[PDB]
Amino acid sequence: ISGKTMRGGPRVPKAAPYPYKTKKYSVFNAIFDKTSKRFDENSKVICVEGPIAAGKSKFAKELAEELDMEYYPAVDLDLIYINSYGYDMRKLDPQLPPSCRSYDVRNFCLDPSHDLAAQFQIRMYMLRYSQYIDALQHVLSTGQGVVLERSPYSDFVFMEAMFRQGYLSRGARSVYNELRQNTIGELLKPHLVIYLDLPVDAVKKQIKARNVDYEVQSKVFSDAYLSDLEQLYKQQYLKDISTHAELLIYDWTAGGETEVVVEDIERIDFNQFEADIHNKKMLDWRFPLEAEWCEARIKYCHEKPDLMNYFNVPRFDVPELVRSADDGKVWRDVWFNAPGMKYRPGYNADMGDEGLLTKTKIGINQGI
Amino acid sequence: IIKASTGLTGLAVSTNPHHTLSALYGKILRAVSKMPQDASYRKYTEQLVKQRADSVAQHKDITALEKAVGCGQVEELIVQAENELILARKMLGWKPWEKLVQAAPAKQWDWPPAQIM
Amino acid sequence: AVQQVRPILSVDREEARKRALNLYKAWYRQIPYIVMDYDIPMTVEQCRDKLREEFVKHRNVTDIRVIDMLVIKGQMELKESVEIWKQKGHIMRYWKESQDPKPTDFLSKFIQGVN
Amino acid sequence: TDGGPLDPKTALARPEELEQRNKLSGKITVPTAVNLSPISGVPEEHIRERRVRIHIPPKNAMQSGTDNVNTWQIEFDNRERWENPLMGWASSGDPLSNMNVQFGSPEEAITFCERNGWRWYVDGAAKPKKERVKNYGINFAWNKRTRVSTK
Ligand SMILES: Nc1nc2c(ncn2[C@H]2C[C@H](O)[C@@H](COP(=O)(O)OP(=O)(O)OP(=O)(O)O)O2)c(=O)[nH]1
Repeated sequence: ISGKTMRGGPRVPKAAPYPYKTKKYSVFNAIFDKTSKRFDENSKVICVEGPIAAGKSKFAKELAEELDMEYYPAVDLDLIYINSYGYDMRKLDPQLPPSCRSYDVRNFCLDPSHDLAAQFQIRMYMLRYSQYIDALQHVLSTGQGVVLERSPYSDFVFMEAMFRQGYLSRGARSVYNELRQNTIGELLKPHLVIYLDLPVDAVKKQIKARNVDYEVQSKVFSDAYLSDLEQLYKQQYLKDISTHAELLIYDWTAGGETEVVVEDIERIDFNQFEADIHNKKMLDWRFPLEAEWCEARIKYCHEKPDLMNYFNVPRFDVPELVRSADDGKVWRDVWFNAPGMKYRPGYNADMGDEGLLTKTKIGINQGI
Repeated sequence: IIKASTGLTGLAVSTNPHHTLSALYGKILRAVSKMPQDASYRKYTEQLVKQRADSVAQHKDITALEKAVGCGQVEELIVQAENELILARKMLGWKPWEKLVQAAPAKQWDWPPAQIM
Repeated sequence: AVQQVRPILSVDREEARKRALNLYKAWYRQIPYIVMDYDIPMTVEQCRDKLREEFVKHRNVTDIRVIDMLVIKGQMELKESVEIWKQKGHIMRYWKESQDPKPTDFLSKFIQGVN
Repeated sequence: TDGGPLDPKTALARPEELEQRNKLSGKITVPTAVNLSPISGVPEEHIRERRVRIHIPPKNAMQSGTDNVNTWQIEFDNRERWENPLMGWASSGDPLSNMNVQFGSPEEAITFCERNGWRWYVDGAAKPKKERVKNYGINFAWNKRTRVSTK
């Protein structure tokens, strides 16, 4: 993956980028537009990794700037608590039942032993899923690679970290394992992963480098929990990914510099895995025909409601993930009658949208 | 202006040899800067890679760089710089600058060995 | 006396004993596949008795490096018996099926020959 | 240390694997008396039957040179040789009858025989040197019986 300096300037595309957010790509659109006419050496998925506090955002933004890639930060719960109109839904909690109240990252940090925190972990996985297809829509349709601050593959370690600390039961672990077995097999594993290795204590020191109140007055950021994440990462997750992705582990006790991390990438030969068609490295990203490339692009553009509807699994034995029916009706009549989500986010007259009388357009892969 | 082939299989031509050489030389300096100053290997590697970095920075043409260095073609210079970077990463852990790890045993390096003396 | 040497695959005697027992388990599993494949005139029970005798004549050693060298050599013979890598003439070499036994009493040794 | 890419087979390894590699990189305490008879591949009959003689080789009495005397050597006991009935050569069933192993001191040969488990013995020790005075004036002497009658 050539950087900005070896290329001699900004990256030029091999063909015209497809407007994937505006034009729907389907089977009948696959004849005129072909997927592999845009792919190059820069069209790879790079996922940066690491512990709780490792400077992933600034390093990933600098890696996106130097390699001419699209930056995708880690998804937080302000994507669904704050809708497209800017109204935060964390102010609806007096009217909501206590089993249906808002629960975000700071609510996990203040109250770790809450039931809905397990739901929160499951919710976070869905949000990571909700960006990963948005990663794979960007690589396949435009031909420019992406960088991800965290991965949907990188989220079961958080589940096991809550489970070994006692914040989750066996039932929520079994539920999240069933959703992971149901959903992760439809994704393509990333091309390259960068893990920023840190000790258990130094991350805590980096907590004091952040000075936010809800992460310093909390209880979860202890010696056993961060050691549990470090053990889970380096003993299960990275060893499972290194059979597919070229793993790069750096020590980040110091500040570090993104240029040497860029310069280690071009020393990797990515064409040595194409000699064997049954090689485990880059197995999900090789396609022998142009029609298989268009088949994957159709699966990742026209079948994103398919992959989001694969989460509809029934699990009723747990009492932490089952919403009460009276509480569900009260939640519906508060949440869907709130300003900003009475209708579909295009057609909402209460938030100043004009020209609704002649408008019949809807968003492609849009949450209703 | 580009080389058609190196005349040597397994090594393709390099699009930007100068930046690859300069990055490898900077990484060799970063690996050798952690060595102690009393070690002679650090001084020898610093002298080598400073001379090679001045040769890369002084010459902009590829074949002029290959003539000025004089070791060989520039892809083999990239190979040599990568090998010395691997060495400079390894010798921090191998710790060579200290004293002898094992003393000489009696009659270990004597030839002919069968004598009484 | 005392000597500081580099170890071979084990630090103390317990790990070397565990490796010898792993050899015995692997040779026990490998004997019924040796019998049915190599075309040798030895019953499975005779093969296990010969394996027991081969371990018995090396019970007497005490040094852990000698024990681990024996473990390495036994693992080499196991790897030469998992893959066939050999013939039936070399498998029967443990039994010494061609050598006629010699007497141990001094009168028969005096009668037969000076050896 | 260096801020480059770390080695993946050491960072991702389990703590039991880091303990396993560091214990084999150390130094263990062993006795210096080591019996290596089952390792050397010698048959057990030659171990329990053969006797090993450590000796300085004899000087050839017809030759004044002592360069071949200047080493010690290990040799094995002479077994039965016989005449083959076909043609008359000297057949021998002894594989170790032709091996002389050179050594510097008898202590080295004794430790080598204790290493290989042979039944060793030393035939003779190192020869002490007696100071003998030799000069030409004794040959022509006055009232002495050492006056030479030759020349
Ligand atoms: N309960 C829970 N908390 C999570 C999860 N993923 C991230 N967090 C929380 C833990 C910390 O409060 C916070 C740290 O976020 P990250 O580790 O993604 O990095 P951060 O946002 O600090 O960015 P940075 O690495 O400093 O650039 O996010 C998860 O799956 N479950």
